[PDB]
Amino acid sequence: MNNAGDKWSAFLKEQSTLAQMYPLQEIQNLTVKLQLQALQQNGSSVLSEDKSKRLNTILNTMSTIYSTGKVCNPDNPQECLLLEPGLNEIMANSLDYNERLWAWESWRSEVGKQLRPLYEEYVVLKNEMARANHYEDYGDYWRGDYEVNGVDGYDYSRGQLIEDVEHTFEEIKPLYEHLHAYVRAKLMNAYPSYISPIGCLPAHLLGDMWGRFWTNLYSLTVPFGQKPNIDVTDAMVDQAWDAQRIFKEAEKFFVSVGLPNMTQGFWENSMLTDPGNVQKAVCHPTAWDLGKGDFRILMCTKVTMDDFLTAHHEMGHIQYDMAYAAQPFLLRNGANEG
Amino acid sequence: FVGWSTDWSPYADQSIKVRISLKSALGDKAYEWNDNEMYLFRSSVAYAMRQYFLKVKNQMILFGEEDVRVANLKPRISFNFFVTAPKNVSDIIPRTEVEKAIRMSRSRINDAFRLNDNSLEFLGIQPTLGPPNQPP
Amino acid sequence: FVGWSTDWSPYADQSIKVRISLKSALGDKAYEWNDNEMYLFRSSVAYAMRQYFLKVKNQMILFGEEDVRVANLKPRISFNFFVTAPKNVSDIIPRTEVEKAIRMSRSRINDAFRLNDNSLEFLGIQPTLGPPNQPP
Ligand SMILES: *[C@@H]1O[C@H](CO)[C@@H](O[C@@H]2O[C@H](CO)[C@@H](O[C@@H]3O[C@H](CO[C@H]4O[C@H](CO[C@H]5O[C@H](CO)[C@@H](O)[C@H](O)[C@@H]5O)[C@@H](O)[C@H](O[C@H]5O[C@H](CO)[C@@H](O)[C@H](O)[C@@H]5O)[C@@H]4O)[C@@H](O)[C@H](O[C@H]4O[C@H](CO)[C@@H](O)[C@H](O)[C@@H]4O)[C@@H]3O)[C@H](O)[C@H]2NC(C)=O)[C@H](O)[C@H]1NC(C)=O
Ligand SMILES: *[C@@H]1O[C@H](CO)[C@@H](O[C@@H]2O[C@H](CO)[C@@H](O[C@@H]3O[C@H](CO[C@H]4O[C@H](CO[C@H]5O[C@H](CO)[C@@H](O)[C@H](O)[C@@H]5O)[C@@H](O)[C@H](O[C@H]5O[C@H](CO)[C@@H](O)[C@H](O)[C@@H]5O)[C@@H]4O)[C@@H](O)[C@H](O[C@H]4O[C@H](CO)[C@@H](O)[C@H](O)[C@@H]4O)[C@@H]3O)[C@H](O)[C@H]2NC(C)=O)[C@H](O)[C@H]1NC(C)=O
Ligand SMILES: *[C@@H]1O[C@H](CO)[C@@H](O[C@@H]2O[C@H](CO)[C@@H](O)[C@H](O)[C@H]2NC(C)=O)[C@H](O)[C@H]1NC(C)=O
Ligand SMILES: *[C@@H]1O[C@H](CO)[C@@H](O)[C@H](O)[C@H]1NC(C)=O
Ligand SMILES: *[C@@H]1O[C@H](CO)[C@@H](O)[C@H](O)[C@H]1NC(C)=O
Ligand SMILES: *[C@H]1O[C@H](CO)[C@@H](O)[C@H](O)[C@H]1NC(C)=O
Ligand SMILES: *[C@H]1O[C@H](CO)[C@@H](O)[C@H](O)[C@H]1NC(C)=O
Repeated sequence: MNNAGDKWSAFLKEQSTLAQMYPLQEIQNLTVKLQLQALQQNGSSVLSEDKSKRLNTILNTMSTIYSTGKVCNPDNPQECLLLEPGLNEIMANSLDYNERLWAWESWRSEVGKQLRPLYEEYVVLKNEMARANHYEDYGDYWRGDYEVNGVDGYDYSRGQLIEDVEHTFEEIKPLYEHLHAYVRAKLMNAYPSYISPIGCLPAHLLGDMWGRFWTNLYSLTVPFGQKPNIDVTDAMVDQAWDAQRIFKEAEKFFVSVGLPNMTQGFWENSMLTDPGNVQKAVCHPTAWDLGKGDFRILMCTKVTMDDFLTAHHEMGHIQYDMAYAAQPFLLRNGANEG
Repeated sequence: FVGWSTDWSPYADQSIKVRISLKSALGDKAYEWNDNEMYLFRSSVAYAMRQYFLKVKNQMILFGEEDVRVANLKPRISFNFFVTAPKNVSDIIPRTEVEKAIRMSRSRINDAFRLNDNSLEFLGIQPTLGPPNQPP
Repeated sequence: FVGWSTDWSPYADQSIKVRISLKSALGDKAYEWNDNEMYLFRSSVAYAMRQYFLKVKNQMILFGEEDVRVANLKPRISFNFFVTAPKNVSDIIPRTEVEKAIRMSRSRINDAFRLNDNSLEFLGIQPTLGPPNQPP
């Protein structure tokens, strides 16, 4: 896989160098110009060798620091807790203010402090690269994914995204304020004398390590806990639903709206069930568009309603990939990243 | 109550509020409260903390002018300061110890700015006037 | 002269010698001169340097308690200090500027320690008593 990826990357880089022979100032075909833009972005190749090497080194260092981050008790440095196991359980299950505070502060003092100087250097280098690619800042380079030029009525400027996002969030704010007030009032009863009814929520009491999702807070904020939520896992078990018919049900659901059927080789090449301990494989449900009409799904599917919904999600990804098969390989992707 | 205030924090209980009245204690010939005066005030507070931790708890802690964090500065010269650990921001000295430290060395802080216990109010630390000794 | 003295240095001209007499100006009720007092003194000197560089040369220089280097401390409380650049030890502020800074803010340094111009001698900076205004 490393050899194949290296060969593909080298081919892409040399084709990017070759694509410079056609400037956009003379291309009049929209599709051809878009392919030229896709293959013409220098990216990290515009920096010097020393700068590129430093950027790759700092990126790899930050990734390794985040991956290997561990919180260790000073009394016994041998025993440490990693991020994915335990620490997330501490932040998502514990009801102790001090324990959650310790987990949060330890994670943000053992990883963030080691990342601050690397992040400063990363900011500077990314700014340098973006400016070398005729971009005002690296954030502008990121916003460029939504840029549309030369299409009447459909043009979109990179500076328009910020204003649109702020305008939309201003309309979202009324709902978020009420949700925040309800969550704060409900949390006052679980962490008394810590949640002020007039102030904000402490960062370590949001059910997750960073507060990105409030899902784990649900047990502390359920409106009517006496009424059980809609669960159909036991119903699937009673009807003996294996990890082979739920995909058929999802396919039937897709076809019910007029979307096409599944390909012949999709079921044969798929790994809809876990291969056990004999074969080692990853378990993140992913959709693969290999090309030439080869669409596959990888998923260690169990018998659960969440598994059913995830299968529907992956089948949606597969259908989206199948839809634009006739498009050029450079155009075989969604309209934007979202 | 729907909404939130951007001024409440779980560590806001440990803040001590200082109110300074330069032009009432001195009238004329009164210096202006620029950044150098704030630096001197933070140095005085750190000195008081050092004295308290040396003469009471018998611990040598190297406080500094960066360990006295100050916020909400206003033209009245009334702000909120809290003292943290010497090189560890996450640790805040509890307000009781800071109040004891201020009480111990309040005279020195008063003398550093030529203020007398009425133009330098710590809003929680009240001075003692002194017993009026009686004739025989 | 054969030999050498371990006390002469090419930058020793820029040192300013301070002599402090605590038990003469205060008699009793006089504090002891521990490390906290030295920290406060260095903070006061740095504050004076900041005030001089702000009110005369119109330059904002962030001096600190580590930029006032002190040597030859003795039980008389008489030492030699020199002020360097904020984060560059090789650069020493010339003694003339330090003397001007001390003259500008000598009253504040005197008040910080409850000394009056006779128990805090800078050995090179002499105070002015003031003209004796005459009746009509
Ligand atoms: C900079 O300053 C910051 C300060 O802001 C400082 O951070 C602190 O560092 C110390 C030292 O590491 C931390 O203390 C550790 O806390 C760990 C957290 O786990 C505990 O969290 C709760 C703490 O409550 C304590 O106090 C209450 C009141 O006295 C008491 O009731 C508790 O029992 C406890 O003693 C505690 O509730 C929590 O509870 C667990 O266990 C209960 C059953 O008892 C269970 O019901 C819970 O579900 C939960 O599982 C848990 O005990 C803690 O792990 C750690 O203890 C280990 O080490 C000590 C020795 O150090 C052993 O004695 C112990 O057995 C463990 O092996 C230790 O107590 C403190 O939490 C930090 N605070 C913050 C805010 O971060 C930084 O270190 C400073 N940095 C530098 C460089 O100086
Ligand atoms: C931390 O603080 C320290 C301070 O302690 C600071 O260090 C100083 O940094 C500055 C800036 O780099 C240094 O200044 C440089 O000095 C270089 C040394 O070469 C010169 O050395 C002699 C300097 O004498 C100067 O002043 C006298 C009196 O006014 C004057 O007569 C001289 O002409 C000169 O201006 C000088 O004698 C010497 O002479 C050479 O030329 C003569 C002919 O004129 C010849 O006969 C000699 O044989 C000899 O070849 C020479 O001139 C100097 O190179 C350098 O000048 C270059 O840059 C400046 C611009 O900056 C140009 O104008 C110039 O043309 C050169 O390109 C500059 O003058 C100073 O010496 C440091 N001092 C010490 C003690 O280290 C640190 O930088 C601080 N650090 C931080 C991070 O802030
Ligand atoms: C831009 O170029 C594309 C690619 O040539 C044009 O799309 C068609 O692509 C097929 C397959 O490559 C060709 O056989 C056709 O001749 C192309 N043209 C048509 C009209 O089908 C596309 O039309 C071009 N855009 C414009 C505006 O001419
Ligand atoms: C990419 O880099 C080349 C030189 O390395 C430069 O000429 C070109 O303008 C840059 N940008 C694009 C889009 O090719
Ligand atoms: C579509 O696929 C399902 C199973 O994948 C199959 O039962 C059905 O017959 C297919 N559709 C047609 C029209 O054959
Ligand atoms: C007031 O009383 C305190 C002790 O309660 C004492 O330390 C302080 O000096 C008194 N103030 C005077 C005597 O002026
Ligand atoms: C002594 O004279 C200087 C100016 O030469 C003056 O600044 C200082 O205040 C005088 N001392 C007094 C008036 O006590």
